[PDB]
Amino acid sequence: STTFAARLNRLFDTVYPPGRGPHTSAEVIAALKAEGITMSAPYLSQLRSGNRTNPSGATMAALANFFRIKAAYFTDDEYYEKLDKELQWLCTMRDDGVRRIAQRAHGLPSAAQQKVLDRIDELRRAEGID
Amino acid sequence: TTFAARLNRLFDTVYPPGRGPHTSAEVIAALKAEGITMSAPYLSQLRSGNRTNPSGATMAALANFFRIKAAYFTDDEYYEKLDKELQWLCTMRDDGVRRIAQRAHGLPSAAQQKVLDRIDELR
Repeated sequence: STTFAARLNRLFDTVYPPGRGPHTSAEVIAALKAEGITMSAPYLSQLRSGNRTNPSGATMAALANFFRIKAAYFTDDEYYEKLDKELQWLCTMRDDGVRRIAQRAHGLPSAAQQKVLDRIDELRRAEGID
Repeated sequence: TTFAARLNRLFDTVYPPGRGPHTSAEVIAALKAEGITMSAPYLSQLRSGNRTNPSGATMAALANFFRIKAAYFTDDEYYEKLDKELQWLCTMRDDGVRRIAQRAHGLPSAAQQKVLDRIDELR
């Protein structure tokens, strides 16, 4: 469904360590280099801009590997789908508002926390999200 | 407040999505692949408190696998700085935290305020 630049850009935008920001296409190049694999900055770019589509299975393994995710992220929608929800998960942890909310709501009973959820939903109706 | 405790914290807290904590064999293989060589027996002692006081060269190898700074094992401030980050990842497996969290996500800040406002209401 989604393009290969889409899936790749989703990993750059989403997977990266704590206490820091998104990896740069060049820690990548360097990270491959430190394991023999030789990949060109200009190539990695055209890949991520959608000018270079249809890479070989080896290049896709290579990147899927820097990110530590199965290459089947790139070729089966089904697992592209299983993983993307988890991907999406990442972004929400590490979102301030969210951290504050679950912070302040932990230690509320099950009735008053559910009551908290009924209110988020109110607010998602109010803003046109739902 | 040990290198064992701090190393294991990482294993437990820092792993890829839709997956589990890494395994010593992994980190091993992952070092190999970069032309770095470290003994598995060694690594295992290092998590068990059979050896302390690992060489920088080694706190290098590990901190460059976890993709964090080798300052983690050394500086008590960047430790607490960085450790706050892991404990978020934690608090966020906390069940029923995920149910709330994954919704509050789309909401504008003025809207997320209207929530924090309601949680205080519940207290």
